[PDB]
Amino acid sequence: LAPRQVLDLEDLVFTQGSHFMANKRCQLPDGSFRRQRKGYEEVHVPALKPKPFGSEEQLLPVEKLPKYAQAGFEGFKTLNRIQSKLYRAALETDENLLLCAPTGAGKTNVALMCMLREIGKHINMDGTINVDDFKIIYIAPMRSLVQEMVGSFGKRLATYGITVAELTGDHQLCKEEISATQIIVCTPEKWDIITRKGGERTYTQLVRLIILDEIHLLHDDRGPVLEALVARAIRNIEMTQEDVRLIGLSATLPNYEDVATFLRVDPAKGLFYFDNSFRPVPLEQTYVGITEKKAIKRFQIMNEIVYEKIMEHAGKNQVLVFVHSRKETGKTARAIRDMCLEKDTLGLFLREGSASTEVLRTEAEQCKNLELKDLLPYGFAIHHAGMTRVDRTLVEDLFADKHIQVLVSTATLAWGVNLPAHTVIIKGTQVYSPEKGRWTELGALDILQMLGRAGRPQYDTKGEGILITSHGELQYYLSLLNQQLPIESQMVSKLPDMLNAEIVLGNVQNAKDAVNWLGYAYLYIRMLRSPTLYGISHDDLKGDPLLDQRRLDLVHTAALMLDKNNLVKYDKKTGNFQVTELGRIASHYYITNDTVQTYNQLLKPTLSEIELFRVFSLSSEFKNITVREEEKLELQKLLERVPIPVKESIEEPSAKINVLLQAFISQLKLEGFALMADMVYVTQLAGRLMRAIFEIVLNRGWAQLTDKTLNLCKMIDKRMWQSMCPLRQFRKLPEEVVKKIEKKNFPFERLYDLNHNEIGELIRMPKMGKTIHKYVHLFPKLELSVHLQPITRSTLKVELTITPDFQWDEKVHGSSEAFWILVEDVDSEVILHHEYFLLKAKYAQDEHLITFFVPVFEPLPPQYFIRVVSDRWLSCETQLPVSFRHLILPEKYPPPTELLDLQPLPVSALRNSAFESLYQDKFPFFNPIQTQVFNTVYNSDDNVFVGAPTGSGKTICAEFAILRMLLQSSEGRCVYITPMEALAEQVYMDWYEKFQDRLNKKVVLLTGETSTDLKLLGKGNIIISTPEKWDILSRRWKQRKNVQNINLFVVDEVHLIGGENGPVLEVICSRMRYISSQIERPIRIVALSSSLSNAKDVAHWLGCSATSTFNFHPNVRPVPLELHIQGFNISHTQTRLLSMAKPVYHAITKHSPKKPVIVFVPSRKQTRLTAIDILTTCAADIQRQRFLHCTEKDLIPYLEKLSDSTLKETLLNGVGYLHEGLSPMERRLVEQLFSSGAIQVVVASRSLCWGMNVAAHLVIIMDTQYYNGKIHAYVDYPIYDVLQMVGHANRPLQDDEGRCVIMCQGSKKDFFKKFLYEPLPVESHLDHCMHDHFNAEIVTKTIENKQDAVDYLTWTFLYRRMTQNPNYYNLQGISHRHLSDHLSELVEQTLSDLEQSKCISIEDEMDVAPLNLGMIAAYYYINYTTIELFSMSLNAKTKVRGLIEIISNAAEYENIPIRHHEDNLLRQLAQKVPHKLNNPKFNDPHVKTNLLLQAHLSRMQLSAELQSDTEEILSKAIRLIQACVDVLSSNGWLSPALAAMELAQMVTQAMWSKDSYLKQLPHFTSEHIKRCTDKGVESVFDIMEMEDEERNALLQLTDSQIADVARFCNRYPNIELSYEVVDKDSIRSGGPVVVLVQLEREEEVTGPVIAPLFPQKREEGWWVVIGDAKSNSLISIKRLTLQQKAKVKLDFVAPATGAHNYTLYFMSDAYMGCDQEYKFSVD
Ligand SMILES: Nc1ncnc2c1ncn2[C@@H]1O[C@H](COP(=O)(O)OP(=O)(O)OP(=O)(O)O)[C@@H](O)[C@H]1O
Ligand SMILES: Nc1ncnc2c1ncn2[C@@H]1O[C@H](COP(=O)(O)OP(=O)(O)O)[C@@H](O)[C@H]1O
Ligand SMILES: Nc1ccc(S(N)(=O)=O)cc1
Ligand SMILES: [Mg+2]
Repeated sequence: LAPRQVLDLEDLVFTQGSHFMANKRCQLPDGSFRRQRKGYEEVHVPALKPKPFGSEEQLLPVEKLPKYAQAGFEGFKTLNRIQSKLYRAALETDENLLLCAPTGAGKTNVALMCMLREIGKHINMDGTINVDDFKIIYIAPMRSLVQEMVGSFGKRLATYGITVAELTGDHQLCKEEISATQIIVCTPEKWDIITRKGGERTYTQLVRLIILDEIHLLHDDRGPVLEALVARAIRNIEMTQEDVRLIGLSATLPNYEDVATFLRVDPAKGLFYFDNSFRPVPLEQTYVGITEKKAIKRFQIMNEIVYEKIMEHAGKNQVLVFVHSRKETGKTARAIRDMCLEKDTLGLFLREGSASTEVLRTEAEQCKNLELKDLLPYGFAIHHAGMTRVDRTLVEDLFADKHIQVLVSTATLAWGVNLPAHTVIIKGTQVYSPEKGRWTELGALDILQMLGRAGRPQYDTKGEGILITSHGELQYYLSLLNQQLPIESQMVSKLPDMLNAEIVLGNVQNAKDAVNWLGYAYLYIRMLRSPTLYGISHDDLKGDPLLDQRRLDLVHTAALMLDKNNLVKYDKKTGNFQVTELGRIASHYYITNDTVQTYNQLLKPTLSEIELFRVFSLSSEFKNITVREEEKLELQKLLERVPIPVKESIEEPSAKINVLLQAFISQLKLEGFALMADMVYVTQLAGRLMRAIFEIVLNRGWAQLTDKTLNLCKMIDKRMWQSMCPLRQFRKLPEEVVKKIEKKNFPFERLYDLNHNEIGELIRMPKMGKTIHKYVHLFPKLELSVHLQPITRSTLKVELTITPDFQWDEKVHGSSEAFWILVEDVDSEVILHHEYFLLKAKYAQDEHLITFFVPVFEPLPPQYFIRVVSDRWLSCETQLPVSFRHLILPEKYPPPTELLDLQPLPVSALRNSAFESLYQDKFPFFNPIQTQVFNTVYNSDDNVFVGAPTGSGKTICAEFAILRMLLQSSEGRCVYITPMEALAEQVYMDWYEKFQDRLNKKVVLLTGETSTDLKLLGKGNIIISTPEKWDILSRRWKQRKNVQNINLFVVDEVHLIGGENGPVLEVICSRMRYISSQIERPIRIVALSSSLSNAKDVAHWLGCSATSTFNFHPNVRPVPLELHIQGFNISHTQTRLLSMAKPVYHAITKHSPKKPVIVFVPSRKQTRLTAIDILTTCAADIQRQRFLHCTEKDLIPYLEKLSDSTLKETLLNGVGYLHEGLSPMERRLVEQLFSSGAIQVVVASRSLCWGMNVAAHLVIIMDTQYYNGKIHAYVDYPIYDVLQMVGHANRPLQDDEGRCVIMCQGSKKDFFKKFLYEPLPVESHLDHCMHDHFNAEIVTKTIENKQDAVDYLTWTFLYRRMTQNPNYYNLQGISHRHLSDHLSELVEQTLSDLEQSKCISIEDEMDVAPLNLGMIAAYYYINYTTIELFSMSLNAKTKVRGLIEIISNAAEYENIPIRHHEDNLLRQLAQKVPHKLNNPKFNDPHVKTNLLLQAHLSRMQLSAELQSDTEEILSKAIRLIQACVDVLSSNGWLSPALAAMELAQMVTQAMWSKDSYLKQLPHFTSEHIKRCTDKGVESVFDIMEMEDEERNALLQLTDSQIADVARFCNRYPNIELSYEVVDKDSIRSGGPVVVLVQLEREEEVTGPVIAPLFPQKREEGWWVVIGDAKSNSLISIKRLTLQQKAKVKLDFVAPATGAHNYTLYFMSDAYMGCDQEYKFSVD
């Protein structure tokens, strides 16, 4: 890299700040005349005549202006002279503009027209405007001007339904008032703070137009912030490639074109410059400089000059005087009034208009305080911001209405309000500047503004500007006000802070990045056009025209500064930057680097509040504050009144600052001017600086100093010491009241126990007694509850339940309340864990559960402490000791099985050549894991456990066991179970083409349906299944032989046993252990797993011996892993995500710049977005297509088969993505391209980490939480899901290593740092899912009594772990006795619950038996509570409406997710469905399924994920409906039962109860029905009996339409029924009555049931039913499948005597309207 040079930075800089002039000479216009007065020199320049109207230079009227821009212009008939040249520029082009004009010329309306244009392209046809589509930024230099603008602009655009809102000050992470607004108005340094925050593209993404008002501020010491701002923005336009319009508004000053360059303005098309001949009113300006320095006489001289100047106006004229003190307005107004009453008493009577009128108006307003009463009767008045109230806005009135004759006012009036005067006289021009620590000349920006108020636009002809100042070196002002003071760049002054900001953002990563950034600065353009002025020689410039040396030297110098102060780690060699937490905080809280060093140096855990106050005063933003003599006395008084001792700071500036702050909190009235100005300064800085110290110390875990610092933050905010009364924080509560309660030695906590009457009776003030009670209960108060379960001997899982215990009030609490959860050691010295909890208003009084892990150490202490502290409220916290007194730590886990460094095992150890073949073509030798394992699995016929990290090759370890089975047995059968369906389908693909193609042995994959699955188990050598599918088969293992005689049983990913749905896995694996040892032909168990801590427990459970148990440590992983965990201390997920964007790219380029990359993101929407970001970042880096490793031409043939539109675009750029909205085809395509090498990067959603057969070199996990709409919260990725993600970063054949970067919220970092490197512990949750499996065992009669239930548990993993980690399973005791006790108390509850729910019967306490409800739940695999609710909610008159409600309330649909902002989506659907729901809470999955079910019936296409959810719903719908039939028929109800069967078919075909049966046929629309309704065809029976020529002539056909419908009626069941009553003649009461039903189809043709709008491929089902229609009674029932010919018998019992009238029913569960009816009689 290039050599660098350390720079004398202080030399290169412009020391004079805004006052600096590289102006040299100064030419005056034609009026030159100088009128000396010995004591002071006078200089005049005359008003300018107005330039001539050019050829076709007319003034455009609003009439001609576009009809949509008319609004916001009532109050205007025509356009200004300036505004005419710019109408095309502003409203007809999107070109960047730079406008220069006299202040007052009307540049603002030009900015307004530009706004209108951006609004112009959001007109939305009928709907008036697209308010939520865009945003405009208006950057103004003064807070007073901003509020002025929000006012004016707010009126204009109110007719557009558009909102413009203020946003400047101390707004840290602003509220949703910025998300609602469309025009943001603010100051530079505000906007800078916002766009530094890392999460910024949420405020700025929508921003289409930003406006820089008074951009000459560039010249000021605030100048850099503008440069920083614009450089930052411009660079972003390049990155996102989203065009943003820049508009500059400046005053007529030199260098304007350099500024236009800076703004990327086209000199030909966007530069508009208007010299001072374009003023609103022509200006007669007068400048006077006091020659002599007699300072007392100075005021006397100065006040004499104002005197005579005012006199030359009197009766008809109006004067404005500007001075520079809140109190100087009063002095001056009275000083002149007395002056002109003792110096020849020149008439104030000469002032009051007429001879004595309007004097009564000025007297009728005289009843107002603040020395205004004294001036108003006369001709004088005053205006200042400082504490002036409504009077301020009334002096404004009378001046504007021309009653007030002489107004002297502070500068803020020039910005705050548009009231101009005929003549303006600026007095003195000196200002006390706190940060400079002295008196200096005021800003060039301020002078211009106020002196631009000379002459009222509609009532004046000439304006008179008088400028009184020092003669000494202030011809500078002539330069300013006559187009001659040049605009320079002040960047060097603020370089290292400005650099640091970008570094923290990720915008610059190295000196090179930096040096490029500098090129965006106005600094760069000036150094070019004026190199000598900036210390560059003419010779350097010609040799280095792009200033590559200087910009690197500049950067290098500032880099060393940030390094010295530890804001940034920088090495001179590579030139790379690393960001530190110190520099991160620095940038975020806007504090200079030198301060951060001081804090880093002085802070320490044991800091006292005394030393704390000391430290704050060493802040470098105070480095200029001195202690003046004229204020030493008053400081001494303050020091004696303030509470915190100030050591030996004595009369140093440190002491001054320290007590100034204390005085502020004590609310001490101050007296000394300047001393007040100083106080204001350190107080506004005090929030940030403290909050910064808080974060520094929070992060280091310093418990005590964290508490001190947060409290100090709150004292400054709430202006009260910590000892005072919490009630003071209520600002609407009489301050004498609070003083009364304070002086009582009374503890605040005791106020909660008193009522309004007792309160007053103790304050001795019975009036306020009731309103205090109101406030006490408004005060934030939380209850904390804790639950503990130890994980290892080093970490415990803590479940904190916070519960709000107060009344909410949006005018007191706002929309939320922030807290900090702090968990600390016994000594309360260390913060062990911490996180930020946010109580949103909507969910106040709602339960909040917070989970997290904490470290524990060898000899445990009694307790830890959880403290929950308000972020804003003083004396507002809640503490909770977490006792360890009864804590039993789990047993020490055994070491990992050692990795023997055996020499690698070649494929030749496998003998069989048909075997070796499917391996030899792949890899040369076996990894150290497979070699070590081999011997035991391929040679032995016994049980074995393998525990290695994912990516280690355990799959083929399992395959070893399978080869042996095929070797040892001809048609042997092995069962293989993976916990995930997407994994099941992955192995089946691998194994089918491995075992049925290569080895010619049938390989099968189980499905939902029982009958067809039974068949597959039969013909299969290799069986593949998820645990749930295998459970419903093996549940009846007695009745099924094929389950019993299986040779081999492989369990993969057995660590998932500790996850959700872990129970079912554990139950089946135990069922195999039970069976195997119960038939004496031992089944071989082979279990594969991630590295376990407690593998001994698993092996002993599954029959493995220690030796044949292979649990390796994660470091054993064949491809070594490089893990990096990157925390983000950002709580708001959307923000966290957005600020992870740049770090994702930067990670690719660092860790895997060439090799492939997978990025996981939490959602489908994120998947598309992150991809697009990577592209745009890439193209901005000038790379464009560095992730495409083929040519675009090569891809076209594949991308032709894509319809997504956008991954077509992204893949073309080398980046793909994956979610579940993509077609299975679209997925396969993308994966293929990735494995091939064509694309380097795919972004996949978290859900697809299980369904991906793709490996990268680098895996990036972007955030680790997903939103769960049910509990309105974000929840963590299961560790299982993350272990998997990381496994994707291994490619054994191509990389020397795998790399993983996890990006997570900071509160999560420490958790990942343990459970990724170390082995994993696992527990059972069988006990929390114990009912359904017991209920099934009692049905199968494996559990015949209570003892058998205890015996059954002895085969489970649960049984092993209860002894090893008792507190996890809440075994309050320890071992041996408590164990038998707890087992028996567990079986007791479950049987009780099952008995109470009608599922089982308990007889003699010991014995159990299945009941009806229990039989139906075991059969259909339905949770027992579902059928409890089914039998509880189904009556005699339930119809298909109530049936849907009941079925959707199934416990099965509980797990249906509610995603972010679907509550708005579901709310819409509800007001669009046939059957309305009452009180339907839209975070309830049941409410969701209910609507999603109607939408499916109503053939509605909707959101992608909703159709995707509908699929998971329908997938369980059938078994649920069938269950309902069973219950209604078990209860003898006729009506509901039949309607329930209708539901079964109408679900399958997706149609309603009275929808035309014509909808069963493909391609038919709702209009095709009425062209058959009128025609005479309203049935499917009709279209089958009419000839073919007449059939296709009916409606519109195609060749492929005829093909689909033909095959439809080749499977539409043809029905005919014959029946006889056996012994029809001889039948009596109480005797059996047999009805023999004959069934046969004539189709002969059969096949898969066609129901296009149904995700499952289901089979035909039929119910034959007998009932009494008259009395609503179901008499007999039988379900079957046709098989072409069938004989169904079903008998019942006869009534007392006579003959009855019955009905015979024949219903389908699949097709609509095949149903037959028959009336018959017996006896
Ligand atoms: N001896 C070997 N040499 C090189 N590559 C191998 C070897 N054995 C397996 N592989 C490959 O390594 C990849 C990872 O192996 P595998 O899928 O078995 O991981 P695992 O450790 O079993 O965990 P999981 O199966 O849960 O991902 C597979 O794609 C496989 O093809
Ligand atoms: N077409 C117009 N008709 C009447 N008044 C105008 C017109 N254009 C601008 N003005 C007035 O000129 C005054 C000063 O102009 P402003 O828009 O504040 O820009 P600037 O002061 O930055 O030049 C404003 O009070 C505004 O009302
Ligand atoms: N300021 C801050 C925000 C969030 C977090 S954390 N640890 O909850 O993510 C810490 C500090
Ligand atoms: Mg595996």
